[PDB]
Amino acid sequence: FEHATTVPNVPGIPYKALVERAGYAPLNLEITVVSSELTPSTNKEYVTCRFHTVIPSPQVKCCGSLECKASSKADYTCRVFGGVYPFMWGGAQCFCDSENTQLSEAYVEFAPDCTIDHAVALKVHTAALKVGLRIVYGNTTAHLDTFVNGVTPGSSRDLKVIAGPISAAFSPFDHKVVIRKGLVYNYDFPEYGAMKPGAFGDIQASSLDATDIVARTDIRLLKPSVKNIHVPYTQAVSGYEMWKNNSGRPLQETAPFGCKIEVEPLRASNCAYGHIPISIDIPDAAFVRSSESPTILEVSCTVADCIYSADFGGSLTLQYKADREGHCPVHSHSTTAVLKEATTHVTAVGSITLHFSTSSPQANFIVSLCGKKTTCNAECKPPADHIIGEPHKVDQEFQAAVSKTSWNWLLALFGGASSLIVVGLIVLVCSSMLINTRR
Amino acid sequence: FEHATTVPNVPGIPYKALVERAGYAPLNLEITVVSSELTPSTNKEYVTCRFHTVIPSPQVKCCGSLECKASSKADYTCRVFGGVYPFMWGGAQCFCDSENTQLSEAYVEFAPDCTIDHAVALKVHTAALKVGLRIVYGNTTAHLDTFVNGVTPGSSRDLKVIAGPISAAFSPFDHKVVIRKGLVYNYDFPEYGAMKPGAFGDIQASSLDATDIVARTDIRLLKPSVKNIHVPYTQAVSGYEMWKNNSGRPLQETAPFGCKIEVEPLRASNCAYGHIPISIDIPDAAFVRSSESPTILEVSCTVADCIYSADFGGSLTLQYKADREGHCPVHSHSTTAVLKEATTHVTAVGSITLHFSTSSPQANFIVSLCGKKTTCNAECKPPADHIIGEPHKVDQEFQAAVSKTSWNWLLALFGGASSLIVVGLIVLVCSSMLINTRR
Repeated sequence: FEHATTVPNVPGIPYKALVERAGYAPLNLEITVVSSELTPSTNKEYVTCRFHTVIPSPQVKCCGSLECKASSKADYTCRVFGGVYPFMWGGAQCFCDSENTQLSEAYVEFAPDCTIDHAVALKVHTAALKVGLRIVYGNTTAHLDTFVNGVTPGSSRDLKVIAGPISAAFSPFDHKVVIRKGLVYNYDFPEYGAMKPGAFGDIQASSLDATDIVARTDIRLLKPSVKNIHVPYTQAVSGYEMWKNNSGRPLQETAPFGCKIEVEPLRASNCAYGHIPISIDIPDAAFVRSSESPTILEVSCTVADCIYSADFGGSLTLQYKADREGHCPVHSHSTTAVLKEATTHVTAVGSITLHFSTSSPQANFIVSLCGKKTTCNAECKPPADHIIGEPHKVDQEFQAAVSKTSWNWLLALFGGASSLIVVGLIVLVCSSMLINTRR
Repeated sequence: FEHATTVPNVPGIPYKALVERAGYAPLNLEITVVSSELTPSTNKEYVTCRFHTVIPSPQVKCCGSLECKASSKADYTCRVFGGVYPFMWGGAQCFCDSENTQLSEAYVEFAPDCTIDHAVALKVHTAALKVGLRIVYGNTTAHLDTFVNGVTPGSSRDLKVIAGPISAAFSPFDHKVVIRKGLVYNYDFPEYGAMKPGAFGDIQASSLDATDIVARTDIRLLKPSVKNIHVPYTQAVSGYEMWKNNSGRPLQETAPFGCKIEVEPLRASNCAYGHIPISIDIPDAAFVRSSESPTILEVSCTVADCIYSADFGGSLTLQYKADREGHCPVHSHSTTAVLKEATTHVTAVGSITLHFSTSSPQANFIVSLCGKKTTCNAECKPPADHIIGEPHKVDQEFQAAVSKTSWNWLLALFGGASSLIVVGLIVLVCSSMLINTRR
């Protein structure tokens, strides 16, 4: 027996329904989204960190001239200079006071601490959502994990669920993302090779230990001007440090819908948004024919004081008459009302006091006990507290979120004009008929 | 000096240009797209192959009763059967022949030969283009590799080149791709977790050695019937084999724009489409002032036989008066005319022969030597040859391929009607004014 529902994607708030096969007693179905993770398609473009400016030892051709070569090292920089006459510790390091050429060499690698203190740049795309569902049917509770796409199934030994597609698509990650020590940033970074010095991504590599590092740190060497041997140079400030200082807030503190961003893999857990359609094929063993579950001759509903709120602040009483003692299920078929209890014991004749929550100023909702209906009508006052630490269990509508007194007043003041214009048109028609007759 | 051109993205076809500085001699430039590599970004969804349906040894409880426990093997299936009374070689493996419960167990794994024969399912994203350029200016040539984005530069020791973006983006790969032994198929595959028996990716895993193998091959155990111990079962055919039989031709033989699809990493090489805007900052040392190179006094063009073929099927002669011997550059300033040679030794008095290719039936193109221009007008015959194994070096322009005779006849036929209607309007006005005067 396939039952199709639209469970709101809100973790921790159970969604209750009643499945009613024609020749069999109704059964209760509680579906709770215990966990839900949305994980995007991810691919590392590169990593980056604070460059270690490695400067090889200078070489001097004492009475000749060197030529600077080329290499594939990250940001290879090399320059040649004329007479230097270097000193080391004695008071001389080359004769030929003229024609004393010198070579200055420099480049950049990853610093030793970059193995952990590094950023990883990523490009993301459409994200599929995976939902963990606890489903209770009749007297059997099952746990499942499934992909919400409408094709990917899940099964628990007799249970058979197909979930999806998600009603509304949403990913808290922009097309380009950065990850640093678990902190996720929605940053736009330079593309692979589109490296700008002095900014994030001044150096890039596909791995920490990779030797094909590409670096561009804007390094310019200077002519040595001091007697002692040394290689002067200036260089753009580490763009990684600049981005670290101006990193802003991570996406953990900015993702909407209260989705907890976690890493390894990058994902958003408990992202409450929209609704998911779920089709469940309940096993035939659970259902029982109507001749066994005690049908109730009649039911009457009396609603006590109620306040429309998030908590189960409303109450009612059902006076029932039945033919046998059983375990009847109770449901609310209205969209703006939910019940704390889904299965209650029933006697031959008696009363059951039950609790419920709503969101409308007036409760005009149909309760159902073992399939028998009763339209509970009441009038709920606004709540006392302003702020609750519990989420709302029912959405706020328009066709029902207007008080009956206000509805009556609005209808009266809007129908007064309609009656007036009808009377005016009647008077005009009567005047026309009179003038036609008496012409 | 920064000079900007729009080089056609056609590897192997040189593009000739002339940098014409205001106060310096013009200098020749030739740009050749030696190689191009359109490489997308890939993420391994999973790997699939021919599954080996391993059936563990059945276990029989003598005449007790077993129970099927849940496991995590790929498409794990377990069943319990009643009285069996198995036979091996003495024909009695169990006492108390009735109520002789047997357990049947089966699951799937990767076949031993899957380490080579296996299909990797990939999702491809926006693809970046990288081009290798050989640029020769004047006498000096250079090789470089650049990313076509309009931001990433190429640097060759004096040369600063900015390439891109592509005029019209193109990626031969669809959203989803499958790679098998180097063969690429743009075949969409079921997402992770969405196994379908008898179809591609019925068995999935993150790696060949990964233990989290997930499969849905629709395997069902059957009750044993023969006396001898054996577990029967039925199972859908390997969907990997079905896809292999119905794989279709690979993307290597159907990728448009004629490029080689390569793997490790996935990419498309030498794919001709669109144009690349390239800006080259030519070093100022290359140029030489016009007072050094000889400037000719008068140059005239006598066009020899010309054929608008796909090759250099045209010749001409330039007679020149000059002041000194030199190495003058030569260029064609029309978009439907290219020249075999870009420079030539020039004497004081004489003439030089030159070769050229065009595509219009007419030649109306401006040649230029050491800067100064000269129009060449000619009529070219259709090519005698029907087919060549050489690409067209230029593109026929919009309505520039219309011959002089065609132009004359069409203009005469339209101007006849135009002059006729003008004459008719003039006659109508004349008659109207004549009547008004004589009214």
